[PDB]
Amino acid sequence: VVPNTVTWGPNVAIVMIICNLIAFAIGKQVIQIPDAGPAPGTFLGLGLPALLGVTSLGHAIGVGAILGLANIGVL
Amino acid sequence: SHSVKIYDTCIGCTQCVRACPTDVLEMVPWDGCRAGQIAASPRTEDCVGCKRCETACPTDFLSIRVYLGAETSRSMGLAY
Amino acid sequence: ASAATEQSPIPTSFERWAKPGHFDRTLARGPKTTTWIWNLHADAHDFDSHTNDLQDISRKIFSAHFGHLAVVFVWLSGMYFHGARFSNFSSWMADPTHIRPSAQVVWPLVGQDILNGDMGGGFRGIQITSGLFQMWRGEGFTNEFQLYCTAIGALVMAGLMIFAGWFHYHVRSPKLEWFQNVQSMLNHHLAGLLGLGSLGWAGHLIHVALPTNKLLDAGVAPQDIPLPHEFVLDKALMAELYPSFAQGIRPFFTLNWATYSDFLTFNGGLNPVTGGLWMTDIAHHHVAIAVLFIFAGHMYRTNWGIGHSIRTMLEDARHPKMLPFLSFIGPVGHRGLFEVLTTSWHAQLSINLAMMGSLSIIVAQHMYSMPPYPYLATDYGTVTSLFTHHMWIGGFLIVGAAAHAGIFMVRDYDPAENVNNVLDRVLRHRDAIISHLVWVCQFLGFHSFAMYCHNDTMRAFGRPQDMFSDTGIQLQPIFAQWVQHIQTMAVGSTTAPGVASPASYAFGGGLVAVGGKVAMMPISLGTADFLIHHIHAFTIHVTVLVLLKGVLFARNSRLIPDKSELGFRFPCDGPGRGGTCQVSAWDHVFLGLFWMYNSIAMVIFHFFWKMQSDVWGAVDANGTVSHITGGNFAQSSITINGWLRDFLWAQATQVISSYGSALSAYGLMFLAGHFVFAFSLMFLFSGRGYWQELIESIVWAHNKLRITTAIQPRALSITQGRAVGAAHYLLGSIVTTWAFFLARMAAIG
Amino acid sequence: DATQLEGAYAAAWLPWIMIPMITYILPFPIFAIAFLWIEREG
Amino acid sequence: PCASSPAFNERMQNAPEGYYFDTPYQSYAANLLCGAEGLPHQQLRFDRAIDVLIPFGIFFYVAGFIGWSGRAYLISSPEETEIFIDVALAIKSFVQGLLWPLLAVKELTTGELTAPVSEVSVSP
Amino acid sequence: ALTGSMPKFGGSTGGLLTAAFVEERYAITWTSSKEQVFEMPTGGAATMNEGENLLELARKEQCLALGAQLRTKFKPKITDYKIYRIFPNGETTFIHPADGVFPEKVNEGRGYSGKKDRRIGENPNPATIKFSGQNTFETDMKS
Amino acid sequence: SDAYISDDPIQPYQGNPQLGNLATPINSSNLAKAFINNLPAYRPGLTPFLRGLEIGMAHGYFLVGPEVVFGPLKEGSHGANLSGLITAIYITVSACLGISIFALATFQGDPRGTYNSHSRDRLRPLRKKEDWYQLSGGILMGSLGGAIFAYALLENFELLDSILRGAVNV
Ligand code: CLA
Ligand SMILES: CC1=C(/C=C/C(C)=C/C=C/C(C)=C/C=C/C=C(C)/C=C/C=C(C)/C=C/C2=C(C)CCCC2(C)C)C(C)(C)CCC1
Ligand SMILES: CC1=C(C/C=C(\C)CCC[C@H](C)CCC[C@H](C)CCCC(C)C)C(=O)c2ccccc2C1=O
Ligand code: SF4
Ligand code: SF4
Ligand code: SF4
Ligand SMILES: [Ca+2]
Ligand SMILES: [Cl-]
Repeated sequence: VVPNTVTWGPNVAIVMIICNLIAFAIGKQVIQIPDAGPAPGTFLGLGLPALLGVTSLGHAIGVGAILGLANIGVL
Repeated sequence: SHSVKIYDTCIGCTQCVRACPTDVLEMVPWDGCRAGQIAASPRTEDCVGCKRCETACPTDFLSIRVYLGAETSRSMGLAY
Repeated sequence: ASAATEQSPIPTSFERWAKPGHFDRTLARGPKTTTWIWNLHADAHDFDSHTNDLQDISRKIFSAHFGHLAVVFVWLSGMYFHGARFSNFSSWMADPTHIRPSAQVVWPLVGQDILNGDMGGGFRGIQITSGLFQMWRGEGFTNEFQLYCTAIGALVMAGLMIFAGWFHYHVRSPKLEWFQNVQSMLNHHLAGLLGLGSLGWAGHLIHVALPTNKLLDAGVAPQDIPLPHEFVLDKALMAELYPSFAQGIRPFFTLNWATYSDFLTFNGGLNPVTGGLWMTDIAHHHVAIAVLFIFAGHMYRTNWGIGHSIRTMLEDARHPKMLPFLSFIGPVGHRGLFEVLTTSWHAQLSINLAMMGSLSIIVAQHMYSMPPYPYLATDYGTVTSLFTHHMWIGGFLIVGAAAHAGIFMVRDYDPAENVNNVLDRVLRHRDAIISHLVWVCQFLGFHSFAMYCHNDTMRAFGRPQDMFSDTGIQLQPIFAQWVQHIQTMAVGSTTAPGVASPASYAFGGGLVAVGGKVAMMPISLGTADFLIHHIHAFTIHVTVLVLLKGVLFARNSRLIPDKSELGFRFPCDGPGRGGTCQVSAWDHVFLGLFWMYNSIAMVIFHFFWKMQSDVWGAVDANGTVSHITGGNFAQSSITINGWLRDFLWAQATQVISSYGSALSAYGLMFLAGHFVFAFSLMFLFSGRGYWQELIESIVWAHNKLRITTAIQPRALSITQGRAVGAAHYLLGSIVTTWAFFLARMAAIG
Repeated sequence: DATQLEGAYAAAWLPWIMIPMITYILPFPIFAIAFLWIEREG
Repeated sequence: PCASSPAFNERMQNAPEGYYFDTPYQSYAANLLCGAEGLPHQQLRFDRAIDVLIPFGIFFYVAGFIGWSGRAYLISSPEETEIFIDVALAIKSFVQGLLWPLLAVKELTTGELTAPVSEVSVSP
Repeated sequence: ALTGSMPKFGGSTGGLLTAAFVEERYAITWTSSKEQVFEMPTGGAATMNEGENLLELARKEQCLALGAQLRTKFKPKITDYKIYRIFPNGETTFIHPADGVFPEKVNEGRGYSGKKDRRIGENPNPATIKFSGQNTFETDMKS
Repeated sequence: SDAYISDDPIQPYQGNPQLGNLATPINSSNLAKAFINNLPAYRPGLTPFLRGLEIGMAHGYFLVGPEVVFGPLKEGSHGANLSGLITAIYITVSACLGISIFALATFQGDPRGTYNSHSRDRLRPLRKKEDWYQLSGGILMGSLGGAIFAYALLENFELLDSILRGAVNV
């Protein structure tokens, strides 16, 4: 009835990190990057706004991917 | 065509001529008022009948009257 | 100070109150005639005419918004106070199936306390149809003291809202650069107003409403229920109800969300006990849309580089960057539209009114079929009133959208600003738009209404095999029937395995009956439904024709090439060119008000008759449903005579036979609406010169008695006579339908 | 009883032909004659 | 009469009492004239002469009061006194408006209630 | 025969129709000091070229609406526009300004064409011109 | 600035921006023009009688069907086909009487509107009254024939059905 969904184990932290790094890989190709604010470009290219946006999209992708993989047995 | 008549109570203020959208009216010398001008309506074949000239007239009663007459394709304002 | 954007002048003076017309230069001249009195209220709020600076107008608009919010809070305070002092809310809380909601008692004056009807429980009052009781039950209210507290809070908010409007104009008013920050405004409204608002309401539901409603559905008496803060305070009491609250807020951060699947359900049906939607399913909805709206609020670049710029997105939507078949909008596209929408308040108001009216109509269509409050669907007067009210509000708002799209054209449109863009290119082929709208309105008018006339003629001939009936020439709406079948197949144990029930039982599924009466059941769509939906399409299209014609030809036409110089609200341009009466955009708003009436009246009539003959009824012990009018929509609503006999003549039995009863005020208002409708026709059919020439004789009779007045009495102007006729027609014709609906639903349930 | 139109009166075949002539046979010729009369030029 | 009317008692002895039928069905039935439907009919006879004078004659006083207050306020005026009702001149035209009955017959004979035919604008 | 570049415009549905070519067309010519956007009387926005412009319109009222826009919506004003009437045989006739000044001014030589030495309230009342053909303003006396 | 300075899909009609039309893909693409210009109303070179004949054949053919399916005689095959045939006949004779009286009223001296000698309408190429009378005669002939061809195919539908199922090869 409900889509499985596991708790949290090293397998869940891996998927949440591999999805946060894919977010960093694709978020280097944005425009108006390193937009000062705080730590203007002190996050390997990205500033603090861009790091927070990349990690927020990474968390979103991670929650979606983790719940999908937990639904279908793989996780 | 409509008939636009101008009467001797005209004071030559030009406001009827300025309000005409189709250029029916113009000013002609008169020496019948102290402005020295009176309106005239030669191109009354162009008159649509909007009566903007009558709205612009300050005299009581109006020194300009439009009498809507035989309708032509110009007085009906038809672009078709 | 915190953003360095205020320092507003306009000192709070009192002397500027005894000089009406101070806003307009000609209004502060000296009255002279009576037209000035009516001109005072014709452009009192039009801040665009008063001044010329956009920043001063924006400041005025902001403070007017605050004052409006204050007015709405006063109204909310009054409704909560009426539910806390002059209501049977506690009695209805005890028995919400046998007690009639009432929140208004009449003073014992001349014949007057007959309107106080017996509402069940010994309460003598007026049966309210606003749905306040059903709303308060769903929110979590159990006693009247909580309603009194909410009333006091709303009154305090109203005082606070009238201080924020005086402080943001007379003390520290914003600059124009603050108002033009559409990126920041969209970010905050999307994430902080909608997102955080629905998140806070989801918190309320999860901790107040879901507890109270669960105990209420279990059977607990309303004052045997704990107050909401105990539900918040101790987690043992709350874990008795839900076993997912024993793990606290831990499964959420460790992403074990199926732990929470007993108060965030995804059932998707109706509560059998109440009749309303599943409350857990509602809370899950608000959680999901909070996560969606907050995430949507991080879209527009504000001060940090990341984001979109709406100006860039607008300027890039153009050929050759479009889809190849959508490339007809040319190489400019939406280039000058960001400067249209950040400098014109009328353009924004037009869009927002169109969306607000459309969304009010969507609210009307989603709350009869998915009743979102407990014991809402079974109170048929409330369902009728809510649907009808929101349809009327939506139609009026949509007409105002066209009104302000026309005010933008005459005043705020600049040809040099927007050249060969989508706005210029629409004005540059509007004959094609309007002529195709004329043809589609004609096609729809023959293929909806003339089919009804065909049916009348065939039924009067005695040849019903030749009719457009379900027994004659069938016109089944196969596409909507197929959508209904897809909606009931989707929810199987498919394409939506998570949901158990159908999203509404209107599509299919089963029958929800509460207290004997039907809450919801499948709405079968036959030939009568095909015919009435094409009536709806036709009327909406002619309304669009009337309104769009005035918007598109507000600047100029082939008849009057300088119509923008004449204004937005002018009567005519004389009897020439054949007679140019009602050529303004305002006169098109005038003529579209009638067409919105004619469109929304048929929608509310379709709803009333179809729901009353094919949904609402009385389930017996076995399960047989005896509908209110008896399933006569499928055979009587296909002729005009059956609409006049089986709907208007038959269902107005309760409003004209109401004299001497407690519904007698409805009969009085039925007759009053007929009076005001007929009285409107004096202003609509007659013209101004007759009345001015009759006032001449009346002024002569006054001069003879030496009762002459300084303010010279003049007839109402041409557009004012039109506005008065339209207002009277709409008021009387809507009061009539209101009395008819409400007397009918308060007598046969 | 009445499966079709009848006439219980003298020359009852006359409605049968008179209603077509007056109502949908001769009218469009009359409309054409009147249209040609109102659209003829001087 | 309403007291002896045989049809007027079927609305007497079967009706809500309240305070709109109990202290109103009496004084009414004592001094009215009902027909055959049990309904008071307003008659115009010699007995009504001292009955219909209190609606007819006492309305004439208050109507003439309003019409003479609207006159005496408006002769002493000038397009701002109609917008902003001058309360002092309003009280001055109310005090004189009380005894307007006398003032009205003190205007017709003096010829200052009616205007001349050549001092009032007309039309063609 | 008429000099001027057509203004830069994408076309519209509000332009010339059959009656333009079977009854009459009008043309307006004007000189602009710069290339700039004006509003077409037919709907839309066109761009006038620097120098001499020539535009064909369907009505004289459209040509006069454009001319009123030229001399009021632009700084510096465009007051040198000329309006011509074009006939189906090609014949062009200079109509505005009829004289060569501008009707709003007063030129010595124009001549009376609507003047009736009366005072309106003294036309011959219609009981006397019944079966005559004249109607009450196309007369000569004063009663 | 941008008013006809960029090259867009929508052009002025015939390169003239002061004409009351636009060159859109529906009136100016090669597919739309290839279809419309080769319809009998517009096909180059045809005599008006042959234009009208083909227009009528196509028209009288489909005009039989609506009354065959939906008419008062639809409960029986023979009467339904006859009601459709006479409906097509009546609509044809009315439409051709209209074509004849249009030509009679329009072409009086130099006509007014699109049939004036100075007219530039490309969409109305029958400039003479002789074209209109030949068209009326052709539309009448073709439409009455196409109507009775549809009637004859519907009357013999039992035979045409047994033929197209090979039931005649026994
Ligand atoms: C019942 C009254 C009535 C009727 C029949 C109409 C009909 C029409 N209105 Mg209208 N209107 C009305 C009341 C009515 N209005 C009122 C009360 C107002 C007050 C504000 C308006 C204001 C209004 C506006 C502003 C507009 C219309 C428009 C239209 C036309 C819509 C197009 C269409 O439906 O094609 C179908 C035609 C009909 C439905 C008419 C009846 C046809 C019958 C059923 C068939 C007749 C059979 C056969 C031909 C008879 C031949 C017999 C022979 C002897 C002659 C249409 C002719 C709009 C328009 O022009 O659309 C393009 C337009 O913009 N109306
Ligand atoms: C647009 C289009 C379309 C449509 C089309 C259509 C519309 C159709 C049709 C059709 C039709 C509508 C056809 C028809 C036809 C016909 C015919 C084929 C005819 C005939 C005939 C005949 C053969 C006759 C004969 C005769 C005569 C003449 C004489 C004597 C008698 C007889 C009979 C012998 C589509 C989309 C699809 C695609 C393409 C394009
Ligand atoms: C009746 C009518 C009038 C006449 C209506 C008028 C003059 C308005 C009526 C309002 C009255 C005159 C109220 C004003 C009276 C004063 C305000 C005094 C009222 C007393 C209170 C202060 C108690 C028009 O002017 C008109 C114009 C165009 C189309 C149709 C019509 C039309 O039908
Ligand atoms: S009626 Fe109009 S067009 Fe005729 S002269 Fe007067 S203003 Fe000019
Ligand atoms: S507006 Fe009247 S007064 Fe002035 S010039 Fe024209 S006719 Fe004479
Ligand atoms: S009738 Fe009235 S609205 Fe029409 S043209 Fe004359 S004055 Fe204008
Ligand atoms: Ca039959
Ligand atoms: Cl019927």
